[PDB]
Amino acid sequence: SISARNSLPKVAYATAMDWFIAVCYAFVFSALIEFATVNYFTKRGYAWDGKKTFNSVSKIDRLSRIAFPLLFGIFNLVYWATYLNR
Amino acid sequence: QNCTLEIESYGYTTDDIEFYWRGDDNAVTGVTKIELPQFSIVDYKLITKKVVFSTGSYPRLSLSFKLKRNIGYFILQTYMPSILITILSWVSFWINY
Ligand SMILES: CCCCCCCC(=O)OC[C@H](COP(=O)(O)O[C@@H]1[C@H](O)[C@H](O)[C@@H](OP(=O)(O)O)[C@H](OP(=O)(O)O)[C@H]1O)OC(=O)CCCCCCC
Ligand SMILES: *[C@@H]1O[C@H](CO)[C@@H](O[C@@H]2O[C@H](CO)[C@@H](O[C@@H]3O[C@H](CO)[C@@H](O)[C@H](O)[C@@H]3O)[C@H](O)[C@H]2NC(C)=O)[C@H](O)[C@H]1NC(C)=O
Repeated sequence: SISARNSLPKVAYATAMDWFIAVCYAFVFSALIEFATVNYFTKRGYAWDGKKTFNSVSKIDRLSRIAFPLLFGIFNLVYWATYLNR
Repeated sequence: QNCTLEIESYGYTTDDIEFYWRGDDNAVTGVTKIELPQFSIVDYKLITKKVVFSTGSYPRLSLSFKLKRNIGYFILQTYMPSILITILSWVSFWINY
């Protein structure tokens, strides 16, 4: 985001690339907040040994394996179709 | 900011030349249609005065602007990444000790 705001004049408004950068910042944070929630809801300090009560695969992990890539895919079909046409 | 242009006569004193704005405030035109990318001209003011140097007293017309800086570029570049990188620092309170 810092390096992309170079070699262009210091305009007051926000360009389309700045909107793409905000959405990507959000998708990289919501992912970080999702891991923070998983670590808040974690339990034991030992993982699976492959062979006691062990930890389970998080439901927030299994939902974000699908919801996060599709919501980025929906954004790309919206953003690139709107500005390439304009 | 307050940026000035200092119009003055070099060799002729006030006994040899006299300066005035022709048209009072309707002497500097086209200021309102100037577009700057990061500034905005709030006001402009025209001053007629005399300055006294060692060799005599010389007439002077002073043209000046009042540039105000736009904020949203600095919000987009400096303030909001620092805010987000500060929000990132308090994620560490939720991770176990
Ligand atoms: C940025 C998104 C933030 C969402 C925050 C959402 C926060 C929220 O609601 O968390 C609750 C729950 C946590 O589930 P998760 O699987 O992570 O945690 C399990 C859950 O707490 C079980 O109840 C536990 O079993 P038990 O009862 O102790 O026996 C189990 O312990 P163990 O059996 O392993 O020992 C835990 O591992 O998540 C959802 O239901 C999915 C929400 C999906 C929401 C949408 C996500 C995209
Ligand atoms: C930007 O800065 C300049 C210089 O600091 C400002 O010019 C100053 O403007 C004031 C207000 O007009 C002047 O005061 C006036 O002086 C006359 C002199 O006869 C007097 O009759 C008035 O009653 C009043 O006191 C001041 O002289 C002038 N400065 C100089 C050095 O001449 C200017 O206002 C600032 N702002 C803008 C938007 O330009």
